Amino acid sequence: PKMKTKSGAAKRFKKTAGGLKHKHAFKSHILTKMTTKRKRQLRGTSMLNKSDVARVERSLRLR
Amino acid sequence: QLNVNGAQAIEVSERTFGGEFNETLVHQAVVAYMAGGRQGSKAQKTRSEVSGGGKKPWRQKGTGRARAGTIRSPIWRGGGTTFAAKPRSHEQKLNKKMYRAALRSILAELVRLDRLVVVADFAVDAPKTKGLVAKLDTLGLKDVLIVTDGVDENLYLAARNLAHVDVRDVQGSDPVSLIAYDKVLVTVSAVKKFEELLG
Amino acid sequence: ARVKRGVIARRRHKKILKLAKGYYGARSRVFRVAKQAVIKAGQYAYRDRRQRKRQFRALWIARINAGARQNGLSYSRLIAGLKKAAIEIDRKVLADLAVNEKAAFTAIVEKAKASLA
Amino acid sequence: MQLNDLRSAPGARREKHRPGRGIGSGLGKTGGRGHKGLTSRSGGKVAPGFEGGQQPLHRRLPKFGFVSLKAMDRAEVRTSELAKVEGDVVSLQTLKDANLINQHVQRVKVMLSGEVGRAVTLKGIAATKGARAAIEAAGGKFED
RNA sequence: UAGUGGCGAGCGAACGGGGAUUAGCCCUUAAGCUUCAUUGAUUUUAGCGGAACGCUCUGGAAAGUGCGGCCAUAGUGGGUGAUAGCCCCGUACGCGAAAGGAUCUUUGAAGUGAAAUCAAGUAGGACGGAGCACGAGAAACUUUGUCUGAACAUGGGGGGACCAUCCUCCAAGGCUAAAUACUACUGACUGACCGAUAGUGAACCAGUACCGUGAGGGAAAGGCGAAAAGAACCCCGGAGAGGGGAGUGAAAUAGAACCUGAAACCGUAUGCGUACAAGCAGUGGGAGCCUACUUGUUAGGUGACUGCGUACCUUUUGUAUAAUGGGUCAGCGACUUAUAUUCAGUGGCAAGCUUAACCGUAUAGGGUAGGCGUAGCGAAAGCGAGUCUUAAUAGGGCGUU
RNA sequence: CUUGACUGCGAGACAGACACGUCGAGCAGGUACGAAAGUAGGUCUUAGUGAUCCGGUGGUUCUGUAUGGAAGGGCCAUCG
Repeated sequence: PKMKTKSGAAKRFKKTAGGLKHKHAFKSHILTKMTTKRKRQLRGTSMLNKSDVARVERSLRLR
Repeated sequence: QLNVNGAQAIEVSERTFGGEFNETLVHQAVVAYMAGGRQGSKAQKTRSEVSGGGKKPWRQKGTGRARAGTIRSPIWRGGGTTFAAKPRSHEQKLNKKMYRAALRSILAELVRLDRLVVVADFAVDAPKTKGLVAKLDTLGLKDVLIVTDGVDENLYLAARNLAHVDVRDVQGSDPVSLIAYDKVLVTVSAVKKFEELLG
Repeated sequence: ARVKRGVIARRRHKKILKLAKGYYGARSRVFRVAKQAVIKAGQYAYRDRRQRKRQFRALWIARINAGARQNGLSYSRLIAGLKKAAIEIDRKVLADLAVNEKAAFTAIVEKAKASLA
Repeated sequence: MQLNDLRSAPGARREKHRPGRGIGSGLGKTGGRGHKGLTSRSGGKVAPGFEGGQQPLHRRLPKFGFVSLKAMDRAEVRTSELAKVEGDVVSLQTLKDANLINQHVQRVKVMLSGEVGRAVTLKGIAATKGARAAIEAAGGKFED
């Protein structure tokens, strides 16, 4: 170990064999305002977009 | 398979002797051997390490002179080397399978080019160079590598002054020194030990 | 492995300063002015390989014009015969015949007064 | 073979083009860096994650999960490599004698990912449902 | 990695493994260590012996050429008039110490260890800090500036708030070698290190000269030749400086400021051009003249006359730009190295592959701790070619020969 | 009537640098209603908004540093 991952990025992006999975934003502290359809479709664990993979796995030290 | 001076064959393996020559592999094992015998003992001084040059040589403006920050800048003739050396190592990693496969590719070409000469046993009695010159001349033989199963003491004391021969054991044989000498003498005990290691 | 570069730099200055031989002043004797002067002389030498083919093409035409008006015909009337007749003879040797073999150039300008087009 | 006659295959070694050696080398004057701005300066590096100043992904998406400390000593074997033990007993220690399982592992569950082959006895080792069937098919047995 | 962190930048364990080293003794008195005195032993402070080549050629000089030998536990050492295993000093390899030093070892001696008797203003606690990877945080554990304050083996501490039950230990007395860190100073060997603007600031009378009140800063400067054989004598000159000879040497345009002796810069000689012609100084065309040669339709020099022609770098939308930089020459001067990692090429092995420290009669071989691969999904327990969700095996995401 | 201003989702699109955003059935939990075909996952449409990190609250099957628990953490819901 002579290369330090961001500890703050490993909290966000867990790595699977399908990619780097993350949770969604807009799911905190203002939730009666939005509809139930917009709280339902952000509740899972999505995947990381192709333009985002290179910036994240330089932070998570994998490039 | 292999033939000897003393009227016999050995029936060595097709594995260790008589395989196919890979020059990309033998080049890598020779560059690896020739670099691990390099000692990286040199150093030059950086601009921090050259003696002096603490203060600025003049004020930043007004003097009509180019910007300087120390007498010991790498542009200045007193200054440090810009990428000054430190003692580093030139050792590199061969795989253990990759050294062995490169030796196994060299021995195959020593057979194929008639540069390998097998004798039944090779022992001198006296610790004397003249006694070993006189025995290599019975084989029509100079600039030789002698590879025995274990180097005995008289065979080492002879031929360690002699100008163009070496006496190695099988463990101590190496890719460069059996591609450098114009002949290699292995005994029949050596081709057994070469097949314990490589086959 | 340190390498000193005084033998390669002096042979590289001496090539560029041999190509500068014959130039006025510091253009032939100091390197910073001779390097620029040899570069410029080979830009001009490139350019004027094209203009040489133009400057002779003008000089041929001007002598053919001058040697045709001796025989009562302009340049452009002499050349005009030959989309109708066909001598297929060029400006380079018609200028050489207008000067030297003046009677064989009179025989060509009467074949062009025979075309009438 | 001579030391004077060895070279590697074409494409094995490359020239290592050096930047900034004249304007014919292709990396003349600037060495692939272009013009002004930080990327051509020395130490001219943009930090990983930095997006010009907006909220980057590692601070804009929520943190989630905990890491289980219960699974640090957990490991999985599969039925392809159960025959690599010796002595017709697959124990926790015997899976460590062959290098199938690290030390500090003390909880092994074996899944089905191939063929068993030999009749092995799995003591003190959990198996899945499709792996217990493929071991008892090949004469295996289970106890603890 | 776990943790930790304006949960930012960052900081960073432990358990468990693989090794290096190998000892534990005591407070009812010990190992161990110091000082002497001795018992053998080993080193160190200097030395001694130390093999084998002649003829020939070129040359100023032979080690080089040519031929023929020899020695070798000594053959790629240093230098000798050019390149030497056999010329010289060495080297391999043996020997050697009046007298000291040092290490190790016998076996006594005085000491010390040593604080007294198994630990009380101590453990614990409250405030405020500091440390533990841990920013006081659920904060354990350790240290303590202030204030307090125990139990006594049918005790007491820890096991990361805390409580019970287990497990494991005995704090408040100590002493302990080796494995480990470093090298101003010695010595030997070594270098894909440097070779006088380099390498130490410093090859030379260098931390000098010089600069500063001072602390402090801090240079430049190597080379005759094999041997001084360093130029007797003569001549001009001011018993000059500096030359012209003669000698010396292989060579003096090796003459001491001395090997080579480049470039800028400054000269003399010769050939051609140039005093009615305007500007990046060249290039295309091109006469005449002058040298060598041989034929002429060449080679070198000069270039009258003429067409076209506003340097270079950098920076810019754009520069002849009256925008930047450069007086010129010669040296020097800017993508490196380490460790992690990703991709490509090229190889070895292949469902496996590879070792790290370390061991090693040492680039070998051993060492597979570990790392990655063979299985994923889930936050996780877990289940596994499958979870989540909901009362819903009902409906989609991820994976899968 | 008095709840479809539903719960689980969701084929497929539109927008789109990313984070966001917009449009959209059938089975059930189950529904108001209509006596029924059926309409209803808010409002004629497009503004009425705010990431993360820290806290707060209610669940939870998850974790729970020897063990049983708790503490703390995670997940889901929601507040500042």
